[PDB]
Amino acid sequence: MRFDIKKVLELAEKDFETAWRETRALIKDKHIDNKYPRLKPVYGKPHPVMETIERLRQAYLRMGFEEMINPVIVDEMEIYKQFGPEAMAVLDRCFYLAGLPRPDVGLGNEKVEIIKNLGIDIDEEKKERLREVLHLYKKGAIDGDDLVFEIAKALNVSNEMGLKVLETAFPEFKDLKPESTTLTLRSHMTSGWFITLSSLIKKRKLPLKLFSIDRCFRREQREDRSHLMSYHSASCVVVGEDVSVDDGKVVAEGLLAQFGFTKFKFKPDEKKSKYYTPETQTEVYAYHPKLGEWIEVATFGVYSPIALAKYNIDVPVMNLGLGVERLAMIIYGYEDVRAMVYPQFYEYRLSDRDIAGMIRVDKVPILDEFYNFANELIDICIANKDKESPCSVEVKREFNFNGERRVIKVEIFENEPNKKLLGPSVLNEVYVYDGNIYGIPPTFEGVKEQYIPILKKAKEEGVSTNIRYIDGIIYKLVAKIEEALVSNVDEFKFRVPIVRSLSDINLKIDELALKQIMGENKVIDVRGPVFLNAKVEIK
Amino acid sequence: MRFDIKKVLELAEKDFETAWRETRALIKDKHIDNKYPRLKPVYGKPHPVMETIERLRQAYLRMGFEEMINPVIVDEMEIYKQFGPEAMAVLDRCFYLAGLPRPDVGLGNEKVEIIKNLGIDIDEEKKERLREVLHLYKKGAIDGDDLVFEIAKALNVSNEMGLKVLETAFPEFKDLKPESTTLTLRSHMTSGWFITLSSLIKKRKLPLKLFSIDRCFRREQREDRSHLMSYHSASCVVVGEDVSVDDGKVVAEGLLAQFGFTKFKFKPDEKKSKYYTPETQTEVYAYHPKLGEWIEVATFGVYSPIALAKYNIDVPVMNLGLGVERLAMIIYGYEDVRAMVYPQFYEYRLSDRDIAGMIRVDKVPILDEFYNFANELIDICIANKDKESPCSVEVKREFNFNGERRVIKVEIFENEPNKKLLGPSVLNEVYVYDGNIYGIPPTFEGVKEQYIPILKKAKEEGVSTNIRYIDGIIYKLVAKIEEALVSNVDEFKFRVPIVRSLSDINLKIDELALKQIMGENKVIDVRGPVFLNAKVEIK
Amino acid sequence: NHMRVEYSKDLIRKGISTISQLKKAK
Amino acid sequence: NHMRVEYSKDLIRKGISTISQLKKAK
Ligand SMILES: Nc1ncnc2c1ncn2[C@@H]1O[C@H](COP(=O)(O)OP(=O)(O)OP(=O)(O)O)[C@@H](O)[C@H]1O
Ligand SMILES: Nc1ncnc2c1ncn2[C@@H]1O[C@H](COP(=O)(O)OP(=O)(O)OP(=O)(O)O)[C@@H](O)[C@H]1O
Repeated sequence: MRFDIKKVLELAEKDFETAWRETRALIKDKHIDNKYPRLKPVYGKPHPVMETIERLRQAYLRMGFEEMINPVIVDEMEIYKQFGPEAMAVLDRCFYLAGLPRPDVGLGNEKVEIIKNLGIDIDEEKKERLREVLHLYKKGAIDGDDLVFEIAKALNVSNEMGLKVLETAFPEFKDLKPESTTLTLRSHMTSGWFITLSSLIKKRKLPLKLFSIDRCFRREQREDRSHLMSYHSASCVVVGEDVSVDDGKVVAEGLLAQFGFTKFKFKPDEKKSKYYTPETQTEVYAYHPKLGEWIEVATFGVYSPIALAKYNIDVPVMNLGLGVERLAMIIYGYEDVRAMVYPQFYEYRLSDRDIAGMIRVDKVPILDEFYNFANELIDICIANKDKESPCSVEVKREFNFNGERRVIKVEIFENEPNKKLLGPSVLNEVYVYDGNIYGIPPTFEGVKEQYIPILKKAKEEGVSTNIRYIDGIIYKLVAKIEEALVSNVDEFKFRVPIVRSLSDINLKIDELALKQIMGENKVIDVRGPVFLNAKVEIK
Repeated sequence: MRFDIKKVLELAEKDFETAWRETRALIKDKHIDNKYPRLKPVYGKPHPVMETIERLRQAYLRMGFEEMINPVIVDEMEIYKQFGPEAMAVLDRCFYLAGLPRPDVGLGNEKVEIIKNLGIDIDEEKKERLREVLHLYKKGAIDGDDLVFEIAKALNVSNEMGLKVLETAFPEFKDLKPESTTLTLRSHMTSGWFITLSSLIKKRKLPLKLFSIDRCFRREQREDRSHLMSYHSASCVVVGEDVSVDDGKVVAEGLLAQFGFTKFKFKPDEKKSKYYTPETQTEVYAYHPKLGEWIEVATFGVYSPIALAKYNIDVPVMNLGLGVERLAMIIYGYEDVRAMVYPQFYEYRLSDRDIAGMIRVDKVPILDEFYNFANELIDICIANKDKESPCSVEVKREFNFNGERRVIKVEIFENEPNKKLLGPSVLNEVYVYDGNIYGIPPTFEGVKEQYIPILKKAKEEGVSTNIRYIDGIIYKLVAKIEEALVSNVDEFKFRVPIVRSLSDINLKIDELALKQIMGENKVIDVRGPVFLNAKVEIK
Repeated sequence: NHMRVEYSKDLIRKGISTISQLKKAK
Repeated sequence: NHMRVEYSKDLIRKGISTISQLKKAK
């Protein structure tokens, strides 16, 4: 359990130094299962696009901007107001919203028969209750969520039978086709900004500095290295009598400065979109190092007095919109938005450490007694690994299991002469380097010489499992002692000659790590002569 | 063992609704150990003072202020520079810094003797090596950190014995007494601001808005509900040709506004500290609802041209300092800073939920087989709890343990007439309410009528363990079957007459929760007649 | 560890096997 | 759960007890 405070204090007062040294034994090492690097840290991991969104919220807030949420869904005529006649072309880029009608369907008599053939007992009453539920669904008074519930309730059947009725008796529901409206999703924040400002200016003291960082949707040819069907705009508007394009320049500098950028460039936007005053629509470029090229991070301009007029705004307004995903690409060094935004549809490679922590000890003794017995036994072997043969090393110990004592005589030996007790590889340690697994000896005596610079490099740069051959071997041995005791076996022999695989030293690897090791076509080279012979007797 | 995708898809494709209902069995319920509320959420918990510090950094950053770190340690003469002659009084509140000298000690034969008597073999060489280590320590070239190491290294002894030599041969080290200096800890940010500003003004374009939120130290008579020896100042300075107290007023308003405050008060500071221009030192008050009274959150003013002059600053400077702990007291509703700041030295009461999650099931079967057997058995009893006596309920089941079959006949009965199989309390459920534990029946027939409004209230407002008597009872029974098999026992009877304690239904409570249950003088009332007789035979 | 739990359950079951066959041996 | 782990270890040990004394019976 825990340790004796009194005994520790007394031992320490007799002689502090001995006590400090000796008292280390009161601190147990962890179960082999849970030693580093098999012990992994757990922490929450943010998404780059969303951390960039928060950092942008704060870059705007720290410039005095007031945070807003604008309408997402806007009528097409809003886009005609802002873009003018150009909207008959620009509206190609916007998603229209469409939706299913309600079905007008009735009950009886063929349907009544279907429902009866389902095993349902229907009154006239039940038939009317359901006739009403269907009416209400036609008239829009019941949600789709709720229709299985209401049917079930109507006929007094199970929920699932409600669904059964729905799909069996009324399959014409499947013939509903979505019909489009005049409503669209905003393709940039502006489509909302006008609506928000039109209502807001008259109520507020100018100048206004507003911002919103929120989703926008474009209907594009395809998705790109730098384009998605849905993106995030880090948009703002500055409203005031004296506003000009320079305000956009200053907002772009202030946003980018806070992210570390010292160099960006402005460049006229050939499009000259009509919601912007002529010759004010400006592109902002920042440098993407991994791509080598300059990338468009933002766009700004001053709204056209014509659009502003159509929204009852009589004062100039500067707009700036920065694409969150672009900035994020630069920040985190991604070269493909699709792979940055949705990394789940791509691959998750395991590092040397990841793999080193997926290498586990197979059989280990379950009982504390024998686990410690194992550790001690390991240290014993490591102490006599060089005994000159013929050798033997006995360990007799008594274990008490309630009433009965059993005495375990584990003996590990070497009959044949001119040998040593254990062999050149018993202390080999399993490393992982560059996707490879190597069981490496502490010194390269007798190692083939092409191999040595590789193993030296893995031993230097790679990640260790901190498991030696001897460790897994002995845990296997003592686990076999436990196994023996519950199996009514009094004697057995156990031997590890030349080690050829992970299995041979009682280790295994998580299948996910194997799949990669193979897939990347790398090696698991665990090998060595480890001639360990043991006999155990259980009296 | 996961579930069969192919079998599922096929079952679902035959008849979706049946399949949807039936496949619930493929979602295994959790081990009783890990069912809510014994399963607790785990998350990191911020400290109110530090969370308030961060929110304050952001309140300052969002006003355009530039964040700084100022010197913490300042010479007393700095305080005379700022406070003028008043510093001969004000310096009372400041901590002086002191430190103990290096000892001048030599070796020589009396000590050499001690070191030998310690068991250490000392050469002339070792003696000279240690003579140097002691020299270097006098001359300040060895850190205290490092001295036990160096001593050991000198004498070629263990680390711990380096320490032993240190404390045994040179105990005069203990006679070192601390000598004071002229250095003090800052008692407010101002003591740093001047220094910082003196260096910074010449290098920068005015106006400057700087802020720092960092520790300050005062020597108070004693610590208060609202005073600690060390506190955090959320200080700032506004530097510019046109600053006046009004800048302090807007900084105080802007800080407090962002925290939700719509209401604060200004009040002249009777002190008229001399580092502030006359009649500008202002106190800021905010309302502490729980205390009922108005509390001082901040202080501001304009530095005195005399103090500014002594720092080579020729332009007015407004300073404001808000005490973080005060603001935190208001925000989180604490009435005692010492208890808000250092809550570990106070008490941690366990909520009803806390205690309900510290009620554990004692014995539960280890083998999946018997665990499920147990659940099945529970449902069987709950199904036959009302069988009219004489009753009996057999459950014969055969279990396979590698080679051998064993057949377990669990029989649950009631020989005596005019009763039922189980009894009125068998489905009672354990609740926690207002620090109390109650085992409560689903209905209040036969309950003394004094009790009923209480138990009704606990059942409505309290927190349930979601364990019924029958649950713990049966887990105990089957656990005993397991014990039996391992113990070579083929028959036993098992009976639960009237329930009197938690133990009677195989439950126990965490020691920490009991300590409170007792300390707070509350009850653990679980009792009921649950007459369950069972016989178990193992063939 | 999920593997350990099952190993220990394995030890338990073979202990019961051995007990059963040691019974019907006698 | 640590309590469970110790219970299962208990089951294992008493299984070994029962085996040992079933041996010295025969
Ligand atoms: N599909 C998209 N994915 C991510 N960000 C976009 C997308 N479309 C536009 N943006 C962002 O919005 C801003 C304005 O888009 P704009 O159309 O002016 O330039 P573009 O990159 O040529 O786009 P488009 O392909 O629609 O012409 C850009 O700075 C970019 O940050
Ligand atoms: N000991 C302290 N603990 C916590 N906050 C303090 C402490 N001393 C001062 N403060 C904060 O610093 C500001 C200025 O302190 P000031 O000494 O002017 O007022 P006070 O509360 O009377 O302090 P004191 O009584 O220690 O002189 C206060 O608004 C308070 O927020």
